Amino acid sequence: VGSLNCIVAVSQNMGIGKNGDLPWPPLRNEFRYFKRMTTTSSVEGKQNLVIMGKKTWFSIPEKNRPLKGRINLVLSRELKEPPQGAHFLSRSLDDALKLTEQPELANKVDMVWIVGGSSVYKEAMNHPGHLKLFVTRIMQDFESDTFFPEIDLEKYKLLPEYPGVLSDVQEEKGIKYKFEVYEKND
Ligand SMILES: NC(=O)C1=CN([C@@H]2O[C@H](COP(=O)(O)OP(=O)(O)OC[C@H]3O[C@@H](n4cnc5c(N)ncnc54)[C@@H](OP(=O)(O)O)[C@@H]3O)[C@@H](O)[C@H]2O)C=CC1
Ligand SMILES: Nc1nc(N)c2cc(CNc3cc(Cl)ccc3Cl)cnc2n1
Repeated sequence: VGSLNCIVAVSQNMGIGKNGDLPWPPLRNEFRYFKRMTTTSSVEGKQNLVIMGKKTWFSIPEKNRPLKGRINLVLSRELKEPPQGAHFLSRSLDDALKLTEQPELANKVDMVWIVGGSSVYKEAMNHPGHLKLFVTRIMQDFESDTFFPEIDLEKYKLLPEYPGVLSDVQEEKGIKYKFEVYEKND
């Protein structure tokens, strides 16, 4: 199995969600970036795995579910089987990560992408090990009810460049944003 990664878009006030929707209006090229990054597998004959909480799964329009080209795993201790259209269900992140080492998945998964929400990010980010954060910085405040956890810059280094990631300021719908990559290894 390849790298472990979080990817998020987050406003200045650390906001990632409001009422099961994004706090800002649709940013089309930001969506394209999310798709490109989670879908592109560096290893032939493999797909990337996406891991997400139950509320993140249901936040995705039904037509966009499952995230296509990727293996879709949902985290839930209430659900007794994967949601309609999902591929796998786990009861914890450790369980999810453990499953990728099983007969069924060992050979099939390239990179793993944690794509939400708050508590799954939090746990991933404070788990020892080699981890990257792909963070799109939406450079305005937006009313939110769900937030990205604190990024501890003593551990997470902001990378000065990354292949495939634009370094300059982007702008869609009057909303400025920029792509960042962080890395820890501990
Ligand atoms: N801006 C961005 O990049 C992103 C924004 N979002 C947004 O955030 C919101 C959804 O996020 P959030 O509310 O944080 O919810 P989550 O997607 O994390 O879902 C939380 C639920 O998933 C289960 N769960 C979460 N973590 C675990 C775990 N470790 N083990 C087992 N089950 C777990 C739940 O189910 P149960 O009660 O069934 O056990 C728990 O109640 C929406 O607004 C969405 O639009 C989401 C991703 C990215
Ligand atoms: N950078 C970044 N990181 C994430 N985790 C994101 C996650 C989402 C999830 N939402 C969503 C997904 C699909 Cl495919 C279609 C419609 C919606 Cl609303 C949206 N944008 C994201 N951007």
